[PDB]
Amino acid sequence: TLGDQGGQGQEPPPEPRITLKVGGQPVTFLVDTGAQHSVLTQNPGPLSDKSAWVQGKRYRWTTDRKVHLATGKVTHSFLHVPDCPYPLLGRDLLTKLKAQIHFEGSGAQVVGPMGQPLQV
Amino acid sequence: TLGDQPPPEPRITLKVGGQPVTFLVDTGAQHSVLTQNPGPLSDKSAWVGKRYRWTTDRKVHLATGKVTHSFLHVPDCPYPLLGRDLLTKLKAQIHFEGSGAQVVGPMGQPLQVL
Ligand SMILES: [K+]
Repeated sequence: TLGDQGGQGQEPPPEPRITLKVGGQPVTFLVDTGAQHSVLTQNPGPLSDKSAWVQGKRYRWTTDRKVHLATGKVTHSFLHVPDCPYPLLGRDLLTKLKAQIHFEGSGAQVVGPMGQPLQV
Repeated sequence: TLGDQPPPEPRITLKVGGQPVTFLVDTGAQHSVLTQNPGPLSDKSAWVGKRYRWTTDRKVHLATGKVTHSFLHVPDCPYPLLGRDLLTKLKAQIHFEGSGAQVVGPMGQPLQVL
């Protein structure tokens, strides 16, 4: 379960972005193909004892979290990186979801492998 | 034109200014970046915690046609980045499979020619 995910309007991710429910709370992520691992920036719930080097310093992985998508749920663990401006959905989750990112001129859409809305 | 020229997936290799450049396709980047011998630089620049110069315009060769684009010259970046500016110009789509990804045009065709 996550704690407070509020205050994102102070540093909103740019598009492509997607809001998902993670551990019971809505989180708006930048969908970031440049990130190997997905990241929560605040109140991430309990942390495992495992950590990763982020190039740079070391941060802990969360335990498994439920990730609510428009039409299904997945389990995923995130790095807790407070020194990041916003939550990132990185390649680990993109590959797991077989997500597609579509650019439009007017911004970007993030959909599932069948074009389904992912965003809650 | 570029002078003498590894990113993780999603990677794409494009001819830019006459030279092949392998880019990370980076939705986290506002601006596209060249890191090495980027050819003539403009007098315009962007803050990124640092200020870097834009290149003058460069022909970018895609399977979908050619486009003109200026890149930020950022040597202190580990690899060239194809950022949201170009992805939007191209109406590109990035499709993930389990172990990788494909970068494709507005109608499903691969963008890379090489
Ligand atoms: K939020």
